[PDB]
Amino acid sequence: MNMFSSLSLVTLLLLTMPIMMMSFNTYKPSNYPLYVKTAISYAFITSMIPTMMFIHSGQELIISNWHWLTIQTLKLSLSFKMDYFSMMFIPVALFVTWSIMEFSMWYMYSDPNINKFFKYLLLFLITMLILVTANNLFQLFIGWEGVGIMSFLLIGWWYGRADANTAALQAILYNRIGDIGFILAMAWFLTNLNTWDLQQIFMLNPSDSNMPLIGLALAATGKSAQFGLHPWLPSAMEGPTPVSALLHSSTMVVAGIFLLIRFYPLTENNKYIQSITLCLGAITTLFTAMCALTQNDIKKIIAFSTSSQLGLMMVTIGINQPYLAFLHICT
Amino acid sequence: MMTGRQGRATFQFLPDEARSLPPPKLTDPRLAFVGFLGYCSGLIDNAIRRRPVLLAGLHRQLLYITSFVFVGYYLLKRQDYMYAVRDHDMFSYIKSHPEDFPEKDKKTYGEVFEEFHPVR
Amino acid sequence: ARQWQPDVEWAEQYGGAVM
Amino acid sequence: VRWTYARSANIYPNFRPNTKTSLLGALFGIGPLVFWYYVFKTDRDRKEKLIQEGKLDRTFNISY
Amino acid sequence: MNLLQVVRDHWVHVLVPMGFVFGYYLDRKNDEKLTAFRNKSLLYKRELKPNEEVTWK
Amino acid sequence: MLKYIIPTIMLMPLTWLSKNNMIWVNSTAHSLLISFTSLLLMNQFGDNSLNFSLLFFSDSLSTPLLILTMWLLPLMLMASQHHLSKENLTRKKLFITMLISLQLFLIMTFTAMELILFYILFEATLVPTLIIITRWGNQTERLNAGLYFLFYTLAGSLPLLVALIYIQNTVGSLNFLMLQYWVQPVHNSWSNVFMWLACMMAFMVKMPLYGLHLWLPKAHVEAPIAGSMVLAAVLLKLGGYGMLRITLILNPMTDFMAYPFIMLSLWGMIMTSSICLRQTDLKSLIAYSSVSHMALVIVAILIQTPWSYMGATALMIAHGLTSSMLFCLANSNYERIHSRTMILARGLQTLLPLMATWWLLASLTNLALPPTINLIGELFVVMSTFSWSNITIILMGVNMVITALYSLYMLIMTQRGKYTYHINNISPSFTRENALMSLHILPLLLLTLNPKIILGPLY
Amino acid sequence: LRWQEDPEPEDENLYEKNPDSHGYDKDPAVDIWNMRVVFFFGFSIVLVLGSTFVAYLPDYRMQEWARREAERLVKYREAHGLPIMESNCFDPSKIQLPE
Amino acid sequence: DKRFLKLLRFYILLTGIPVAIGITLINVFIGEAELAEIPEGYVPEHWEYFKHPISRWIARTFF
Amino acid sequence: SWDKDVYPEPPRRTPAPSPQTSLPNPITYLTKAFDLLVDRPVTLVREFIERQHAKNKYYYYHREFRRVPDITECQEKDVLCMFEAEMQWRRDYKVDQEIVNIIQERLKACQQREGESHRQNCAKELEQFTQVVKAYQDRYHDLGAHYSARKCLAKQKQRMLAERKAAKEAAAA
Ligand SMILES: CCCCCCCCCCCCCCCCCC(=O)OC[C@H](COP(=O)(O)OCCN)OC(=O)CCCCCCCCCCCCCCCCC
Ligand SMILES: CCCCCCCCCCCCCCCCCC(=O)OC[C@H](COP(=O)(O)OCCN)OC(=O)CCCCCCCCCCCCCCCCC
Ligand SMILES: CCCCCCCCCCCCCCCCCC(=O)OC[C@H](COP(=O)(O)OCCN)OC(=O)CCCCCCCCCCCCCCCCC
Ligand SMILES: CCCCCCCCCCCCCCCCCC(=O)OC[C@H](COP(=O)(O)OCCN)OC(=O)CCCCCCCCCCCCCCCCC
Repeated sequence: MNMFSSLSLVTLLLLTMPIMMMSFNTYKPSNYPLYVKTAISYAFITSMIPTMMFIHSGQELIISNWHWLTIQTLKLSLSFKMDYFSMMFIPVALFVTWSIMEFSMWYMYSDPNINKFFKYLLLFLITMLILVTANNLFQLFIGWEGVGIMSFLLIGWWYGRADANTAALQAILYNRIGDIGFILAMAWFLTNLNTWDLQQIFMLNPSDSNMPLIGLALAATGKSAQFGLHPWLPSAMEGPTPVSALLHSSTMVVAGIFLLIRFYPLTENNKYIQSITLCLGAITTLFTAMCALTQNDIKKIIAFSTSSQLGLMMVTIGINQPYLAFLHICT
Repeated sequence: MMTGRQGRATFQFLPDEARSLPPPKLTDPRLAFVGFLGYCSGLIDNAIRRRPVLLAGLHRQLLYITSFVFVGYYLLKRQDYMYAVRDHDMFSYIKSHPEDFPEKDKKTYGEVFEEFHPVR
Repeated sequence: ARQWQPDVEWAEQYGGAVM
Repeated sequence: VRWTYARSANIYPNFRPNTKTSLLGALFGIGPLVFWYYVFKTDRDRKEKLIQEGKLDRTFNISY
Repeated sequence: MNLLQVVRDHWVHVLVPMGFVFGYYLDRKNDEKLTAFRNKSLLYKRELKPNEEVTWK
Repeated sequence: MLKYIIPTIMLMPLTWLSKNNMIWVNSTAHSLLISFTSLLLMNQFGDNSLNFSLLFFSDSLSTPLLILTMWLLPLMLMASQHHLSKENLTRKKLFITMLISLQLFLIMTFTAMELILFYILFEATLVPTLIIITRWGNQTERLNAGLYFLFYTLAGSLPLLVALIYIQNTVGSLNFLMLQYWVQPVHNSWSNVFMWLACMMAFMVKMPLYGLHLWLPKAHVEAPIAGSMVLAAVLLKLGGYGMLRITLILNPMTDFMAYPFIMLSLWGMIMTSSICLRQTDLKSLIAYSSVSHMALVIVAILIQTPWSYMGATALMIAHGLTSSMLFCLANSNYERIHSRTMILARGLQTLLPLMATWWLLASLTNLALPPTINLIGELFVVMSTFSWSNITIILMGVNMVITALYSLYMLIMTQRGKYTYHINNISPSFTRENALMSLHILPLLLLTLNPKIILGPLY
Repeated sequence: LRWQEDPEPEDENLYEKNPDSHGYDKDPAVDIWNMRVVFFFGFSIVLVLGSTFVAYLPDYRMQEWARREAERLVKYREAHGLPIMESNCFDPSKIQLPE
Repeated sequence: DKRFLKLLRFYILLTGIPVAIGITLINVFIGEAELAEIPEGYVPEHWEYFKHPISRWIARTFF
Repeated sequence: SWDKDVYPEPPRRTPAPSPQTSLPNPITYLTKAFDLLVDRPVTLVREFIERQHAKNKYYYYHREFRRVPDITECQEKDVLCMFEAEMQWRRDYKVDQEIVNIIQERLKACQQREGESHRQNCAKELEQFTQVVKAYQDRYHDLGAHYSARKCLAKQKQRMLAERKAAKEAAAA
């Protein structure tokens, strides 16, 4: 336990150190992209040790290390869930982020603000790891909105371009519409189950879960750009290509799917939500694949490919195969 | 209401019975405020006549403070006398009319019924 | 810019027999 | 300057109460308020009726 | 000049600090007028410690 | 409270007796020292409020409002001293005096034990506020703004005076502790309906309530920067503080008397949020943003749940720092281009990099990015309102979408795109301006670490 | 010319006469002191020491005490087969119902 | 902009670093109080109901 | 540290290693590296600190509140008695919030501990959570932001009247 928990946390703390050092304490400009890229590669290595331990024996644990706030009978504590989904996804996300940062060192070489670019990429990764390891819905919402705002800032990187600002605000618009569903689920869980913790939600296992699950489905629809709230994802190709590779193809856009996977103990007992997510994913995968057939911008084709693949992940949710949906996220 | 009090010595600033009351303390916060008003009047007098506000005519400023404090002291003595008389009249009347001011037989909350209005 | 203060046009509103 | 002035200060002086403005103001002003009053008043009266009859599930509802 | 002129430059800086001390002092004097229930509430009333004469001031 | 009242009063002789060139240094330094001592008000107990004397007390509701109030005075002195630089000495000192007197009335307002003492100081704040708007405002419209401000407030507050005196005659006391034990339920009669309205309309106008808010876009826009800071940060919260107190004696009538005001607020917040999307004046947009946020506080106070009361207290504090920061950010552009039009100066991120970071942080708190205390307050209100009626989540959800849109529209229009070619006097940001912005945002984000101290008595 | 009124003065650039200006005052010495008091009393004192003071507030509003008290009661009541909590807040023997 | 951030960092560290060192020294060489039953007939001071030495100093000095 | 009865946990059952592979186990060698490089120097520093604390040992106490008469025994409008009863009721109310939190913490620790078998093996914790939440809801739910002992008492009597009425017409049948 003592090694598992120590190393799982240091992975997260290690990524925050390049952020703190940009308080002009040890800061030197020229080496900064290499510094951030090196921290990612070490975070990948430290993340493999807890992953090996889970693979070996299935070890899982929850760390509720800091008590933040008690509201009468709702105790909110910073808590991390080191389980199947977070043990497998973290090394995969760090491995891919490692390559994209090395690629960015070449692609963005002539950008005068390359240090700010690497800071923003790192901030996205931190908020994504907060999202993946979150054990309560409030902490999840922190990561949920964190990636949204970093997405907004990276899409509108070239802020003199009117089209880039429009696309950046478009992503916020569609994602805030999805956030209404997220807020709905939090309100329902608090009112009906007196909790935002996943443990208590799964223990109480409500049978009348249509309303909270519909909220979570609406949240997924925006974050994973399913049909209805889909247009923002191809528009986000306004960003520099390293942004598209990381956020809007590999990691940020799977957060809607990931949210539904975390709540599979509720969706698996609800055939109505399975039917909704099945059809929603099916129309998304077909519609966006069809759009991809005629696009001439290479990034638009790959972007519509992502939407179509996300639709297939949502179909896997709808047929009650959450672990296959997670595997497709990783591959 | 108190114009025709039975023991009203008419047209007297401070009737003799007022001498049984404790005088206002010279450190009374109300008397200190009256002195402060006197000091403000002294500053205004300098200002309207375009003298240096803080320094000009310190003798005049002193008489502003003294006269306000002097008049304030007697007005507070009458003020305290008039409220003492009000209380004296009130308690005498209550004693003379016990049938109008009965001591209530007052119950505990365990016995009295209050409706509950849920906030939901 | 400098703080606006009443001009002759504003002030003449108060110079009539009635408001 | 003309554009910002026309979009604010100049509007009321050129406003006339008539059939068009009175109806639109009533429809856009009061309409939504009356509508939302009857949605919430109806929903809360139904919910209140169920709670008094013990027919609303509030098993774990202790935060409000 | 030293001391003088320095004092003339900077004597205003005692006003607010002395206001706080005086305000603090008057707050204590008001507490001495509200002692009707000192060591007499049902919750906290107790026997006085040998040397002690009041439970609070 | 005398340990705060007397030092505040001493700021006046300090200002008047200071060397001519040290009026800003002296008043700023000592007002910060007073703000530092206000942290001693954080001696709050789980059961009992901190009751100083017959006149004053502080509980978990008034304590954060007091700390915010005393914090704002040095910030306002910093924000004002540039645009008053050519004012003659005596008029500068009178301007500072109005700010000090406003602080004196406010800290006594928030700690008054007796509702009629609360009333007198609650109205007292009008006088210095009116003088600041009309004397030191910049445009012709400041005179009209002062009248709307004055007569909207008094139209409501004079009926409140009659109600309060009526309550004292019937209960025998207006002392707030006594009313907690002697409060009786309100029977449902026509006479009690108008008592309820008398006790609430004055506070509703100050929030402001949608429909009764027309004074705010005038007053908040025409005031000098210090006037706008205190008007939005603190004075709007007198209405919220007053409502949170007086609802104690209005149950159970609030159950049904709340409905018309909940509808005005829930629909009003969507209306005023939409207005922000088409505002052409940057200061006017920020002013309409306040109306939308305070609509949530009105709704939270009227549904009277422990969660809505914690959320309302957090929002009032969170909005105070955020709205004041936005006005200061908008003012810093105004001091350069001398116009409040939002489309006039564009692409300012290219010319003022660090100032564009303050704009971003101010915008993110305005749209309630978690885990900011802006979000914590808004979330708690949304949670409680969902329990009041599930359907409210639609109106709350739409408002959060619109709020994100106008918050980032303001950011994009002014900070991004291409700079305006002919505007060539955008000098670098002064140390004073940068310190002024960071003294807003730094305390705001620090409170995220220890939110309980701004969650009010229900925590 | 219509009335005698001064023309509007041109806006002064504090940096022009003082490239090291902090924006507080035209006098360079007063300008520096205004910066120092703001930064010292603002950041060094209020924000840093105030943050520390808030961090070490002695059990703000009794939350830690209540947790210790709840642990004590739960230990006692379970050790005696009593319910952890009762529906009645007040003993029914002290209450006299109507009718 | 660079000068401001330098000044901001200096003045936060001017007291920040001394406080962090003081807190560490207090935590190491004084530590926290140990919970104990109230000795029979003993009346603790109001500040003896708190754990951390800084907390009980605040309670004793100011509250 | 904490009392094991208040925050219970079942005995730990760890299977012994039983490899069937010649390959070395990387975790075993990482575990020994962790002990030498991390746990050992960290333990030494802690022991140094605990020696300093042992030189200066001082105590703090859990405050005890004497019981005072409650609101049911207070005469109407008698603020001095109502005040002491209301403060006691608020202290009890905060305590009851923490009791529910303790029971919730047990429930969540059980669900995580039992893994895929939690639905069966946490039945006791679920039952205790259900009972305490019902009792807490009976005491304090629906009082409103301006709650008090008086309103709590009014709510209890309304419930007692209903339970008394449902009995005379359940004993008549
Ligand atoms: C013996 C001769 C006969 C006359 C004697 C009468 C004396 C009493 C009358 C009142 C006069 C009080 C003393 C006034 C001192 C004024 C001296 C002065 O004007 O010098 C100015 C002095 C320093 O200013 P400086 O440094 O030179 O220049 C600064 C540029 N801004 O600035 C100062 O330091 C002045 C400080 C303010 C003045 C003191 C304020 C007194 C407040 C009185 C409150 C009244 C309360 C009454 C309560 C009584 C209740 C019993
Ligand atoms: C209980 C809940 C309360 C909440 C709801 C409050 C509703 C809002 C109340 C608004 C009050 C009226 C509007 C006040 C805004 C300021 C008025 C204004 O500025 O109008 C300007 C108008 C133009 O004329 P003027 O300014 O004189 O020309 C330039 C020379 N100065 O000036 C004029 O023509 C003269 C204006 C006179 C009106 C002055 C305000 C008095 C308001 C009280 C009305 C009294 C009614 C008494 C009638 C009783 C008999 C029926
Ligand atoms: C734009 C101007 C801005 C200024 C706005 C000023 C707002 C002032 C509002 C004053 C209205 C106060 C209500 C006075 C009517 C009398 C109230 C009353 O006593 O009726 C009781 C009854 C309660 O009904 P019930 O809940 O069934 O009883 C308990 C059993 N469950 O009654 C009920 O059925 C409760 C419902 C009463 C509320 C009706 C709501 C009407 C529809 C919403 C309108 C929104 C506001 C419209 C403002 C437009 C102004 C032009
Ligand atoms: C062997 C001991 C060596 C300790 C080295 C520490 C040096 C750095 C801290 C400097 C502050 C002075 C510390 C002096 C400690 C002397 C007191 C002591 O050692 O006894 C333990 C005592 C707690 O015991 P207690 O029972 O609560 O109090 C008894 C009352 N007579 O202790 C206390 O009461 C705590 C007193 C300190 C708490 C107040 C400090 C101010 C709060 C801010 C802390 C930030 C760090 C301070 C450094 C300056 C910051 C600018």
